[PDB]
Amino acid sequence: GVGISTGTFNNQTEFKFLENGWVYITANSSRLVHLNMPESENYRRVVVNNLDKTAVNGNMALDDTHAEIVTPWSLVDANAWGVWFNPGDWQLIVNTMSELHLVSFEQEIFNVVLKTVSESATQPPTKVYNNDLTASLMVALDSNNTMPFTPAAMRSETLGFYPWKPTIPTPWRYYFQWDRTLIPSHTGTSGTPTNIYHGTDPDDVQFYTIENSVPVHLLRTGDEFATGTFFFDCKPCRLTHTWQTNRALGLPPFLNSLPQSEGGTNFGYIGVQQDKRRGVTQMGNTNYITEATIMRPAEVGYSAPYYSFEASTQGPFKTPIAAGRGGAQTDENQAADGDPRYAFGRQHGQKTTTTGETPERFTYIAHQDTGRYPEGDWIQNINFNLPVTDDNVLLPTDPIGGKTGINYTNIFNTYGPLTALNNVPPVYPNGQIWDKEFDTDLKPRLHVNAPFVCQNNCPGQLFVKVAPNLTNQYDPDASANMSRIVTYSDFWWKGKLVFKAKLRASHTWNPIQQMSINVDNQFNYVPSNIGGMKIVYEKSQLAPRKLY
Amino acid sequence: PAAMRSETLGFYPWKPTIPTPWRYYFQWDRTLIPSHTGTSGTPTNIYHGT
Amino acid sequence: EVQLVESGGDLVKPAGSLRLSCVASGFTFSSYGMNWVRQAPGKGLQWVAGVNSGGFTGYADAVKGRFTISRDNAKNTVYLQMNSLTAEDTAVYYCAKDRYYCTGDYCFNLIAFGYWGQGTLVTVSS
Amino acid sequence: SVLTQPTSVSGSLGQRVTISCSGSTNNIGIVGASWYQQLPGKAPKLLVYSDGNRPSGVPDRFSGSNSGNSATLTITGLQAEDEADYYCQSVDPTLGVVVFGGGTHLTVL
Repeated sequence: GVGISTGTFNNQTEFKFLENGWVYITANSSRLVHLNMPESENYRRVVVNNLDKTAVNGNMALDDTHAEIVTPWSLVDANAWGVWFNPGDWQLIVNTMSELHLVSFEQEIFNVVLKTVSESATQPPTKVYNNDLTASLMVALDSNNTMPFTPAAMRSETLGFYPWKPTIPTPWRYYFQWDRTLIPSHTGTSGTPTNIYHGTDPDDVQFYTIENSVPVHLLRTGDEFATGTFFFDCKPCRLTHTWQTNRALGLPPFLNSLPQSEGGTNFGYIGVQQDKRRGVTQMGNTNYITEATIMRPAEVGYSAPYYSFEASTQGPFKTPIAAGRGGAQTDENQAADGDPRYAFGRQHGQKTTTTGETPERFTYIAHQDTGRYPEGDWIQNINFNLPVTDDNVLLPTDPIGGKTGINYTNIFNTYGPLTALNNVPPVYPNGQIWDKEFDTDLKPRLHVNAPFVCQNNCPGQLFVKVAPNLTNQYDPDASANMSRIVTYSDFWWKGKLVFKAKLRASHTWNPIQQMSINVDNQFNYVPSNIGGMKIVYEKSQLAPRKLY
Repeated sequence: PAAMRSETLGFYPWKPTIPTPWRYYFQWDRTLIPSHTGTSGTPTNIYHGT
Repeated sequence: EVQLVESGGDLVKPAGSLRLSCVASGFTFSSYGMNWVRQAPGKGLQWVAGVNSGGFTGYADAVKGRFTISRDNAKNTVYLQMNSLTAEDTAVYYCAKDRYYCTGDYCFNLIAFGYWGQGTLVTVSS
Repeated sequence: SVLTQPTSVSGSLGQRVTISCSGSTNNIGIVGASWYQQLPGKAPKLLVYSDGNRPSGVPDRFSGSNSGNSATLTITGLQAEDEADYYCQSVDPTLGVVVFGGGTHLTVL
């Protein structure tokens, strides 16, 4: 009824410990969601074309051209680690767990409140808020996954991360097909390159409507909506990282000399002349058996063209890479292609007392050593005469195509049947949790945005919309906008996310890396004297595991 | 596996053999910028640590 | 090779109306826009109007309130309708094709005529 | 919006010729000019695109460039084939209006 509650607030985390070292992590998240009525009740096909920014030669990477359908519906997205776990929960998980499974997900909407706003004619403005007990909130769950998948973590538009702060749903939109061409250039290119928006291919048009595709529930103040429990079918996610590159695979060489006194410069020596050694190499025209030249089982990682931009029907885009840079852990300034950079607002980690439109940003440097250090690569002639001469070697300091700033490693790909690589680590709190698999016939081996990828399906998207609240002057044949009472809704959202994790075992004599509080990061986890909060980022794959 | 270093057991049933002293890799950081005969200066060649 | 042929020239009174037509061939007609550019005697070229695949049109400020242009992709034909003609409209009108593929509402951001017809004469006088 | 061209330009056989077209940030500063050739009484012919490319069969003699709000057409190795009239064409994206220049007559000496 009007005065009866339809649900309970729960933002607790439960750790039920099953048999055989497994734990059943249940994460409950409850939010107060504020929803305003849409700016228009209509679907808009809008086209963006920043020809002013791209008309500057050399700015082709700043292209924003696209077409999208703008919908009156809003999306309630909880696909971010911060919606479920606070820093203590994350510390427990990443310090005590070895692997993580995604089990089930359910959500519900309860305690719906719809209000109206009326402004007086008094010369000094004043306005009052009234309940509309008969107003309804439209709710649609796309359980069949008919609508385009639009995960909000990409735009930092999921639900907030604080149980005690109200949150909002992101207005919903999806990409409408367009054709675009942009010929790249540089500062000093003669003429204006081709920079044209071509229009839309009729064979690719897809105008989706929530009304025509999803059942819609009308909720009054006494109604509730529950989705039911969806069960995932994803692969396990590892909370451990690999440090072994190809140089650390297999039996090391026997040291026929070992140091007799401890010290930095007291090295051990193999003691066998290099071309007189025993072992296996994949180089049939040399007798040198060295650490660089000895055969290894396979490859760990792969070189890829970095900051390579590829063009298709819709315009340029960056070629994605599955691993981060080498040497970035030692020097953060060297973090580059492959190290994901997140920008976010005050709902999602930025100090809440800060003023200004500038977001908080961090580049996520992962602990796994699967990257490449391109400054250390080189090609050389098949003859393999050592020491190598200038004409028989290609170094990263060597111009490709006549350019002093482009070398061979920029256009270099070594992905092959021998490549081994890991899935992307989880990123707390701004990282996406699960992603839908592409509907291509042949599927990618991994996703760069989520550690969990859904094979068959995973949960439909939850859309909300304040139902139209018309005045007495409505005329559907009028060309002007709809006359509506200023109406908005506040409703409570509760979700349950279930994980299954495996407790870790100490395999080594030494202790491992763990997340801890210290004097430096002490005040990143508590409120300020004026109530400000922040959620800094945390690394996930702390513990090391042996690759081979 | 000792086959990589040619350190498995012997191949002759009538010849006594030996086992291989056991060792395994320990993490290290190392950078080595490539060069060629005629490169100027000393290219960076440093063992960073662990 | 691309080829265009125009028609419809005539002499009309200083306040009459007239209609012109071009026929095209040799290319994907629906993918490229078609334009009407005129040249007064002894003067330079002047743009009149253009129409794209979906029927969207653009008119110069000199004819925006008077003229009309249309297509028929099933017939590879483009028409121009002129109303309330004045003496200044006297010129030879040339029918041309765009180099760039544009179809819908958001054209006229990049235009470059790559093939041309033969032209037809329009004379406005008593 | 209208483009500006010089009335005439003169060059001698074998020399270099330059024709200049001036516009604004609204027309030429975003979409560069495209150059056309018109023999007396004949239909125009495109010579250089806005990006410096030429239609198939146009000699490399013809070239173009864009700087700020002005564009130029350069004819190298002037031959007797080049005695004609030339026009600069650009489109205004703000208004959606195609703009031609006033035209320039080329004299070969």
